[PDB]
Amino acid sequence: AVSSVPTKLEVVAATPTSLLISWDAPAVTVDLYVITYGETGGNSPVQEFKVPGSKSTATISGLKPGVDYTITVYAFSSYYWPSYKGSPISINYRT
Amino acid sequence: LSPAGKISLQSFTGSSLVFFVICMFNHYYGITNLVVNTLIVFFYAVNVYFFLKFFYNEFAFAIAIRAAFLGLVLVLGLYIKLVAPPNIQIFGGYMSVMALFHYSEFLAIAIVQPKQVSTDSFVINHSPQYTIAAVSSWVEFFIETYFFPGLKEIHWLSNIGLCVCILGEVLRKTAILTAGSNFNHLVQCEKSSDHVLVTHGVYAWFRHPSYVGWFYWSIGTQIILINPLCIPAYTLASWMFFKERIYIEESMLLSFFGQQYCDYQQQVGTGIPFIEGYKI
Ligand SMILES: Nc1ncnc2c1ncn2[C@@H]1O[C@H](CSCC[C@H](N)C(=O)O)[C@@H](O)[C@H]1O
Ligand SMILES: CCCCCCCC/C=C\CCCCCCCCOC(=O)[C@H](O)CO
Ligand SMILES: CCCCCCCCCCC
Ligand SMILES: CCCCCCCCCCC
Ligand SMILES: CCCCCCCCCCC
Ligand SMILES: CCCCCCCCCC
Ligand SMILES: CCCCCCCCCC
Repeated sequence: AVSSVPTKLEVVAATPTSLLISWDAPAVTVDLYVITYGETGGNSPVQEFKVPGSKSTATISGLKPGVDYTITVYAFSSYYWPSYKGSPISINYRT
Repeated sequence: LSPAGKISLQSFTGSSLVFFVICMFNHYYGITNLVVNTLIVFFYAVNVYFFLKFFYNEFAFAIAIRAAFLGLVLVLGLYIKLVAPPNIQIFGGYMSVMALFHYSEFLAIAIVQPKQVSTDSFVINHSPQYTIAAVSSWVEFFIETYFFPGLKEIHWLSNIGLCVCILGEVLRKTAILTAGSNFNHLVQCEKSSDHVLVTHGVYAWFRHPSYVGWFYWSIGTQIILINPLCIPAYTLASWMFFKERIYIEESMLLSFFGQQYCDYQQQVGTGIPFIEGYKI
């Protein structure tokens, strides 16, 4: 994981209503992540939750079957000085 | 204290004592040439690197060599402050302030939180943009000291920078001691089963006293240097980083302690001007 931001974001395992996502943690120390997921081009604002900076996976539930989704991972780290929020990585996946 | 804490303390003071003797010798014998002093220090810097690698394993050496390096910078800073031309003496005090900040930061964590003490506890970046900012303050000083030596000879201004740095340092370390194991160099998004809310001591003055101390300390370093370009740049960069950091940090604190932190936000401010936190 040579990069300074999260990479290799991917759905590992999926069910019609839930996802198991994973990404390569950057080479830098991360305090926490913010995961966002929403219906690609939906009217509702996306959802959000936090995962510790020591983990590289997460689970998302309550999804509609057969819908396009966009997921985004935000890493928070002092490496991003003078910013604390890092550059995002996004993927798309249909349930 | 903790084993890793004792390693850093032995190496820091031992290295400080070694080069204190070297500089004392070089001063009393009129050894003045900058490159001769450089090579004498470099010669013994190699010796401490290899004596430490022999007496320590990988984990301990990584801690010991950084502590020894910071002791090197401390003594060299005081050495420069005392003997260098008035055009340059300012930079010596800046070097020493920097070395004490990073080492005492490690020692504070070792005292307060021995479980997760690492080379990261020296809080050294090791971030391209941050490193550029640091180097850019070195080039400004020496370019400005070459063209405008009188600028760096205004010692009373630089000593004001010394004062805020000492004050910011005292504020910072007191906060770490007051927070105990509730302090962490890394913002926490999950509540530990032992994490409690701290509202006493300096936490009764400010909600983020360690960031207040860090904020003014960082500005102080550039007042020491009398760098008219870096002072505002450091102030703004420092300010926006703690605004972002505090904002996310207090959102996690509200989920940790709920109304207890909400009441704490109404009674105490953040401590940095124009930063409100996760609140209207
Ligand atoms: N008032 C408080 N009481 C207990 N823990 C706090 C706290 N304020 C922040 N923290 C925790 O301390 C960690 C960062 S250390 C910095 C602490 C504080 N922001 C200060 O500047 O003094 C974070 O994980 C956060 O959850
Ligand atoms: C050497 C580096 C600088 C060190 C700075 C030392 C810190 C100085 C600041 C505060 C000291 C607090 C002592 C008084 C507490 C009284 C609180 C409550 O006060 C009261 O309620 C009484 O009525 C006051 O009289
Ligand atoms: C010169 C600073 C030495 C600091 C030693 C602190 C030891 C703390 C022990 C806590 C039981
Ligand atoms: C703490 C470092 C001491 C280096 C020797 C400086 C001696 C110069 C004294 C001039 C007043
Ligand atoms: C006098 C030389 C100017 C180069 C230094 C500019 C400092 C700007 C600060 C940007 C981090
Ligand atoms: C060749 C023209 C040299 C002019 C020197 C001006 C120095 C400004 C330093 C910022
Ligand atoms: C350095 C203390 C100056 C007061 C700033 C407090 C701002 C807190 C607003 C929440």
